[PDB]
Amino acid sequence: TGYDLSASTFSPDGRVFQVEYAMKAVENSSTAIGIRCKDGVVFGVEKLVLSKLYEEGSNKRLFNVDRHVGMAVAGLLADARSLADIAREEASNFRSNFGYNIPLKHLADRVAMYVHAYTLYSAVRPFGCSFMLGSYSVNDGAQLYMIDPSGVSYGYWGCAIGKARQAAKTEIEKLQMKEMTCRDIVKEVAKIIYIVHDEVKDKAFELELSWVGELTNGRHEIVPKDIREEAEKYAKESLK
Amino acid sequence: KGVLMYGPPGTGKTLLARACAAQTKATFLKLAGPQLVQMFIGDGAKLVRDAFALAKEKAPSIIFIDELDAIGTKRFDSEKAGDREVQRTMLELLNQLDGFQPNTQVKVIAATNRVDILDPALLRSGRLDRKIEFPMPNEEARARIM
Amino acid sequence: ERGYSFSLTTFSPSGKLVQIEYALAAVAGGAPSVGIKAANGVVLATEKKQKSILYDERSVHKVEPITKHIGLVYSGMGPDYRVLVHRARKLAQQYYLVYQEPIPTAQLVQRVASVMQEYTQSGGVRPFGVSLLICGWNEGRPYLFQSDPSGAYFAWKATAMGKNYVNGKTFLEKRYNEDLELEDAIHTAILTLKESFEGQMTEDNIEVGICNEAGFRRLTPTEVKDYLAAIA
Amino acid sequence: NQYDNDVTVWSPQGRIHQIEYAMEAVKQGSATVGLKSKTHAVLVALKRAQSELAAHQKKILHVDNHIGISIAGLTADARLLCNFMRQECLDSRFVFDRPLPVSRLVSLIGSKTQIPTQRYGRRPYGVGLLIAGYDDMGPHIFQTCPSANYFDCRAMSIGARSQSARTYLERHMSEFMECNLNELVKHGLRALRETLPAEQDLTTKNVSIGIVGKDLEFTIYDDDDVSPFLEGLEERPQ
Amino acid sequence: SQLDCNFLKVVSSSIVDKYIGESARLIREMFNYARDHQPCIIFMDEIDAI
Amino acid sequence: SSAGFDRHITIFSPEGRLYQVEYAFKAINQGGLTSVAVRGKDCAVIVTQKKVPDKLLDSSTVTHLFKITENIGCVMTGMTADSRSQVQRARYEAANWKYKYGYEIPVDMLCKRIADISQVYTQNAEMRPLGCCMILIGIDEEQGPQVYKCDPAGYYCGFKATAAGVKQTESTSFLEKKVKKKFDWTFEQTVETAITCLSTVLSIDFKPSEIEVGVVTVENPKFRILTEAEIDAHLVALAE
Amino acid sequence: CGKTMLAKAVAHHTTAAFIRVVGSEFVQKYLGEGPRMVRDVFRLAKENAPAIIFIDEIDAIATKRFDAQT
Ligand SMILES: Nc1ncnc2c1ncn2[C@@H]1O[C@H](COP(=O)(O)OP(=O)(O)OP(=O)(O)O)[C@@H](O)[C@H]1O
Ligand SMILES: Nc1ncnc2c1ncn2[C@@H]1O[C@H](COP(=O)(O)OP(=O)(O)O)[C@@H](O)[C@H]1O
Ligand SMILES: [Mg+2]
Ligand SMILES: [Mg+2]
Repeated sequence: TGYDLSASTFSPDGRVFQVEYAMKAVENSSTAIGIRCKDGVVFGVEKLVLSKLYEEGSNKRLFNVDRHVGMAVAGLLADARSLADIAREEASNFRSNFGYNIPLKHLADRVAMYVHAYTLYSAVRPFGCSFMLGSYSVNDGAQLYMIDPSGVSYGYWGCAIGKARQAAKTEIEKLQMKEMTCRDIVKEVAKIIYIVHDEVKDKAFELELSWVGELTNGRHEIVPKDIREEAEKYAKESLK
Repeated sequence: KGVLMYGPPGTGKTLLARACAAQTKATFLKLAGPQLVQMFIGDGAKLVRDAFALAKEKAPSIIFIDELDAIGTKRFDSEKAGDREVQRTMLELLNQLDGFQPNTQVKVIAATNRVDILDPALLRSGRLDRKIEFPMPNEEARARIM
Repeated sequence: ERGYSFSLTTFSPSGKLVQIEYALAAVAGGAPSVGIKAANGVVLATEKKQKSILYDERSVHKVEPITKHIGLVYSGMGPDYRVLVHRARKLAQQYYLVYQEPIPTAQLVQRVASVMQEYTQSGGVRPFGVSLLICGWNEGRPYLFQSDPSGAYFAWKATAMGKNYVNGKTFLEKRYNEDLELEDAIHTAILTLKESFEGQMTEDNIEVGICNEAGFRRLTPTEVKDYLAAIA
Repeated sequence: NQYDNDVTVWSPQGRIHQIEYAMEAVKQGSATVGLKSKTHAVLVALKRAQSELAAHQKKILHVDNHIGISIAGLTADARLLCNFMRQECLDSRFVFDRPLPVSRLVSLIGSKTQIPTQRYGRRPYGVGLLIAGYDDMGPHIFQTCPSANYFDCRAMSIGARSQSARTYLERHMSEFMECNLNELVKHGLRALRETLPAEQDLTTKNVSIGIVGKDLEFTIYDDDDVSPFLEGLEERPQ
Repeated sequence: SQLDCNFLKVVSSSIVDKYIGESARLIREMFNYARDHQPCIIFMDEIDAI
Repeated sequence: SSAGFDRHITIFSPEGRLYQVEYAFKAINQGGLTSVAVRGKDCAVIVTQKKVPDKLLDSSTVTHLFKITENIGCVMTGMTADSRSQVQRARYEAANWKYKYGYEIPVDMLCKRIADISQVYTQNAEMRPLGCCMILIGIDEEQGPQVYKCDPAGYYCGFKATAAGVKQTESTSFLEKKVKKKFDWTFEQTVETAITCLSTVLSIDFKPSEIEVGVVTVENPKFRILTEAEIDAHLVALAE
Repeated sequence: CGKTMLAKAVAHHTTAAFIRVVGSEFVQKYLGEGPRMVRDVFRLAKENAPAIIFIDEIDAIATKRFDAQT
C-alpha cells in the first residue's frame, strides 16, 4: 500500500484513490432524483426519518442557490452546504460585475473548477458530495447539470444520485420527459421513489419535492402542499 | 454454478453454510483453505481431484471451501524467488472445477472475507457465478440478532 | 496554495548527496552531444533523431542562442532544458540594462550555475536533469564551458556529453590539438558523433551551431548536408 | 490503521476517522436535555465535579437575551465557539439593530467548524452545543456535532448515557406542545433521572435549568432557585 | 471433435508428482507416443504451472 | 530500481527515471477514447469519437472539441476533470497575448506556454501532474496549417499526423505507412484518411452519430465544428 | 543464437564418433542409476574412439544451491 494516502500521488496503474474513496461515501446518502420536463425542471428527494425527535422540515437536502437556480445534494451534508455557499456567492459576483442572471453552462463550470481544485494537493481532501443543478430561463429553456466529487459535469434529461442509482434511473427512461409539462411530472417523480427503498431498511421516510419553470414564473420554490398530497395520494397505487 | 460470499469477518458466512448442512439431505463436503497445501509437490493438486471425484461419485453433492484466500492468492511475476507450488493447486482447482470436460452434478460454495487478494482467473463468471456480499447489520437486524 | 519549505536532498551517512548522483544518471542517458573550440570559434554539435517519420523536425531546436554571440546545447531531459533557457535569456538582459554591454560568457555561467545550485538546496524540489555546453567569443578569444546539475562548471577545450561520453572523450583526446580552424572542428565533431549514431546520419539527424567573431549562428540543413557529405 | 491519522485522509470505506473520534469526545461529557413547547424552550443540564469539596462545572451559558446554549465535551473549545457566538450576535445588533435570528446563527457555526475539518493538521472542534432561542417563529431547539452537521429538532439529549433519555422523550412528546412552563420543565427533569444510576438523582447542586420565554428573557437558575422547580417530583419506581 | 484418436489434451498439472524422475518421464513418453501416431496435435492448457 | 519515496512523489529513481510522470501517461488511457489529427496541404482536420452510453444524457454536452481562440481549436483526451481545467488556462493565456502584444497568438507559442506550466507540476514534489493530453490545430501565416501535441510531462512537438488515446500505437503505424508513400492531400482526402484511420484500428464502420470533426482551412480560418448532416456526406462518399 | 545449430553442423562434418546426450536424463527414479549413467558415457567415449561428448542444458544438473534433506 502507501499509494492511496494523499491526493497528490497516482497509483502504479495511474488513478487516484482518494477521489474514488470519496465517491464511495456518496452511496451511503439516500437518493436524490431530478428530471426536467418540457418546460421546467422538477427535483425530488426522499428523506429518511431517523428518529421521531427530529422536526418535520429539518436539515433539508434541497437548497436554493439563486433566484432561478436550484440544488439537490447527496453526500456528507457539511460539505454539501459548504459547496452551496460558494455557488450562492459565485452567482452574486456575476450579477454585480456583468449585470444579469448567471447561465447554467457558466455556473456549473465555475463550481466544478472549484471542486476540481481540491483533487490536486496533499493539504486538502476531495469533497464527499455529488449534487444536481437545475433551472429555467425564458431565453434558454430548462437546464439540468450534475457534478461528481471529481469535478466532471454533464447535461441530463434526468439523473439520480444516492444509494440506489441504477435502480432509480432504470425507471426514469420509462418516462417521456420530452413532451410532458411540469404538472403530471410531479406525480411521476414521486412514484419512482416509492418503488425504491424497501420497508425492511427504513421504517418511515419523508417526501420532499422541488419545482421550477415558467409555471413558477422562473423563480425556484418548493411545491405547494396540495400538489404533493396528490402525489402522496398517488403513492399506494403501486401495489397492483 | 459456483457461489461466492464475502464481506467483513463477523457478518455470518459459516452460519449460512452450517444452516444448509442441516436442511438439505445431500452429500455435504467441507474444506479448509490451507488444507490444500502440501510439502511434497503435486500432493495438494492430487488432493483436489480426489475430492471432486468423490463428490462426482455421490452425484447429489455440494462442496464448501472456507478461507479461499489461502490458496487463491493472485499470481505474480518475479525472478530469484517466490512460491510456485501453491499456484499448481490453484490452477488445477480452476480446471477441475471448470473447463475441459465440465459437469452439472456438484455445486461450489466459497467463502472469504477479503476479495482484492484473489486471482481474477477464479472470479471470471463461470467458475464462481453469483458473488453476493454480506453487509454489516444496519439497525433493525441488530435488534433481531441479539 | 503553498510549498513544502524543507530540503528533500540530504547527506548520506557516507557523505554523498544522493539525489544529485541520481540526476547525473538521467544526464548520461540523454542524447549524445560534443563541443569543440579551436582557435577562432567554437563548434557545438548534437544528435537529434525523431522517433518516427511523422514528426516535424523543423519545429523544435536543440541548439539555442542566448544573445548575439552565445549559444547553448544540452544533454539530458527535454522540459527541464526550456526552463533554464528562458531563465538564461532573462539573465543576459539584466546585465545589459545595467552595463549597456553584451554579457561575457564567463559571467553568464557564473549566474546560470548559481540558479542550479540554489535549486538543489531549497525546499521541496528535485534538481535539474540536464548538463549544458555554452559557447561564445568575447574579446576575440572563444570560450567553452560545461555545467552540471550540482551547480559546478568547468572550462573545456573539447568534451562530450550524453550516451557513450566516456568513449567520445577518448576519441577527442586522440584527435584534438591546439591548431585547428573552425571548418576542421566541424569535420571532427561529425567524426565523433558518428561513433554513436545509427546508420543514416542525414542533414536532419544532427544539428550544428558555431561561433565566430561575427557572432553565434546556427547552421541550416543545406550546408549541414555539405559537411555531412565528404565525411568519415 | 494508517487511515487513522489525519483529517484529510479518506478511509477506503469512505468514513473519515478523525471526525468519528470527535464524536467520542462529546459522549464523555455529562448529559443534558433540551425541549420546547409552543411558546417556550427549556434546556436542563447535569453538572459533575471531581472531589466533594471542588465546585461543579457549569454548562449553561448566556449568549444573548434570547439565545442560550449548553455545552458537552472539552470546555476550552466550548469557550472558543462561545466567544464567536457572542460576537456574531452583537454586531448584527450593531448593524441592523435587531435580534439575530437563531436559524441564521447556526448556519454561521456550521460554516465555521467545517473549515478545520478539511485542511491539513487541523483538528475538529469537540463540542456538544444544544441551542435554544427565539426567532419571530417561536421556540427552536438545535443541536450540533463535530461533523459540522446541525440538526433541527424538537427534543434532544446528548452526553454520556443519553440513549436512555431519548427513549423517554419519544413516548411523551405528544404532551409537550400543550403544557405551561411548570410541567414542561419537570417533563425534562424526568429525563435526567432516567440517565442516572439508581441511587442518586437530583440533589439541588448538580442540576441547572435555563428558560427563554415568549415574554421572558433567557434566565439561568442555579442551585437555590432550582428548588422551586425541583420540588413536585415523585419518587423513582423500583 | 475432429480427431478423436491422435489429439492429446493435457491439463499441465497431472504431469507432476512427488517421485524423482516421474514428472519428466511423461514428457518423454507423451512425445514418443506422438511420433508413433504421426498426424497428431499436442494441446497444453495452462502452461503456467509447468 | 526504487529507493526512498520515488514511487510516491516526483524525485529521481536510482536508474534516473521518475515514476509519477510515467504513471500519468497511462492515466490518459483510462478514458477509453482515441483521437486522430491529420495535417493537409492547405487544411487541418481533427477527428475523434464520442461514446454516449445513455439515452437520459444530453448528447450536445459531451464535446471533447474545444474552441480556444477564434482561429484555434483543440481536442482533449485523458480524464475529463483535468482536461477541462487545462482548456480554461489556454483560453486565459491567449487573451493575455492579445492584450500585451496586440496580435493573434501563434499556435506553437501557445503550446509552449501550456507545456511550461505542465513542467512545474513535475518539478515540485507537491502537485499532481494533470494526467491528460492536448492536441492543437491552427493556420499560421507563412507556415500554413500546423498541428501540435502537448503531453503531461511538458514535452511538445509539431507533427504531421497525430494520434492520442488508447489505440495510439496502432493508429500511428497505420498513418506512417500512409504518409511515406507521399500522395498529395486535398481537403476531402485528409477527411477521408482520418476517418479511415480510426475506422480500421477500432473496426467500427459507424453511422455519423458517434464521431465529431473540427477543421480549419486557408479559405475560412475560423475553427468550425461539422454538422452531423455534412459528416454523413463525407461518410457515404467514403463507401464507394 | 545457433547454440544447438552449430553443434549440428559439427556433427555433420566430423570424422570422429559423436555422442549426443540430453542433460536432464541423468535424474532416473532408482537410486544409483545416474552415477552409473554418467561413468559409462565416458567409458563408451574411451573404448569407441577419439570421440566428442555433447551435453546440453547443464542447468538441469549443474546448479549452485543444494539441500541435503530431500
Ligand atoms: N545463421 C543463423 N544464425 C542464427 N540463427 C539461425 C541461423 N539460421 C537459422 N537460425 C535459427 O535459429 C534457431 C535457433 O537455433 P538453435 O536452437 O541452435 O539456437 P539456440 O541458441 O540453441 O537456442 P536455444 O538454446 O533456445 O535452443 C534455429 O531454429 C533457426 O531457425
Ligand atoms: N443473525 C446473525 N447475523 C450475523 N451473524 C450472526 C447471527 N447469529 C449469529 N451470528 C454469529 O456470526 C458468526 C459467524 O461467523 P462468520 O462471520 O461466518 O465468520 P467468518 O465470516 O469469519 O467465517 C457466528 O459466530 C455467530 O455467533
Ligand atoms: Mg470462516
Ligand atoms: Mg539451444
